[PDB]
Amino acid sequence: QVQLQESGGGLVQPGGSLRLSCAASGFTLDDYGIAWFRQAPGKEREGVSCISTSDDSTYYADSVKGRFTISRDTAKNTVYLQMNSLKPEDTAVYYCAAERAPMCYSRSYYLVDYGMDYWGKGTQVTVSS
Amino acid sequence: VPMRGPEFWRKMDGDVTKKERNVTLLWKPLTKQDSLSSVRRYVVKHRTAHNGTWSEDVGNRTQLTFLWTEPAHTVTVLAVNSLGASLVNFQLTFSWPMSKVSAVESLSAYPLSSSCVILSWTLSPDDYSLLYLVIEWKILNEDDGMKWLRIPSNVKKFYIHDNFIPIEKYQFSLYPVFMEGVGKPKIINGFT
Ligand SMILES: *[C@@H]1O[C@H](CO)[C@@H](O)[C@H](O)[C@H]1NC(C)=O
Ligand SMILES: *[C@@H]1O[C@H](CO)[C@@H](O)[C@H](O)[C@H]1NC(C)=O
Repeated sequence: QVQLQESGGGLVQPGGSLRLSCAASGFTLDDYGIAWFRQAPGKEREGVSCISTSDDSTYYADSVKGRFTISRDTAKNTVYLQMNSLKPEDTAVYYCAAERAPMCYSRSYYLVDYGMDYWGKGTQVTVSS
Repeated sequence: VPMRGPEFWRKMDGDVTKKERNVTLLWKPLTKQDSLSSVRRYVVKHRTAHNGTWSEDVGNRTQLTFLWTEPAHTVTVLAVNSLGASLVNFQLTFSWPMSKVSAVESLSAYPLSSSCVILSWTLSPDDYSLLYLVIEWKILNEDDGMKWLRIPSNVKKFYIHDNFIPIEKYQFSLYPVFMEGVGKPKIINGFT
């Protein structure tokens, strides 16, 4: 049974940091790549960050570059999203999602909701004074 | 008149979380043997379902960058001289849904010598129509330095000749090119 599980969400003040975790089971990081998405109120699930299934290349949505960092622990089958200097506009449910390899391989790839094979249930991130 | 337009590939730039992308088409100059008479200009002809078709003259250049924003965007590169444009040309269609469609089942690369790598693969029993494949190769964990070659879909092996940097591991990305659009590649890393 394939399962992705997010954790680490919560309420933070603007400027603060949170670190999200995504534990995966039923598959390995060898066959699927795990990426992060977010869905703000009334919006669709938009790509936030991914890491290549071939090498350590990482890509980010323009609004979060430098502030956010994706990382993985292949031994634990877990991916992380470090989120720094959080802004109110970062408020959203954050999801981890898996896509059959290869994915996030170069600028010719598109991190898009319809390409994902499995999704986690999501974790709420609220950035408010 | 040029018999055939040049074979071509691409590189992209932009935020990978957004559909819009600056696409740079890439080709090599058509050799003396390739065209019989001198090619003077290249033309990039575009087609989308809602903008229709439009052509860009790029003169003697071997690349063209355009902003891709439409659900599907086909491009054709023509070779031109005083007698006319090449009648039969290669075409590439950019479609994000097609980029999620695979065709390469297994992929191997063997360093036969320091400048020659044999690529070998198997294809899945298709539904979309494969036109040909394109091999990309570059240094692992690097940004550019990409090289490419078009491979006929009728072969299951291909020899890549290159002045490889032996100390660097290379990343080989074999892309299937369907009629419907460029598909999902199969990627392997290996020394040369
Ligand atoms: C495309 O390139 C231009 C610069 O020529 C840049 O202003 C624009 O933001 C780029 N578009 C994307 C989607 O990267
Ligand atoms: C094509 O038309 C769409 C609207 O349907 C527009 O957004 C886009 O900018 C047009 N592209 C070009 C190259 O004019």
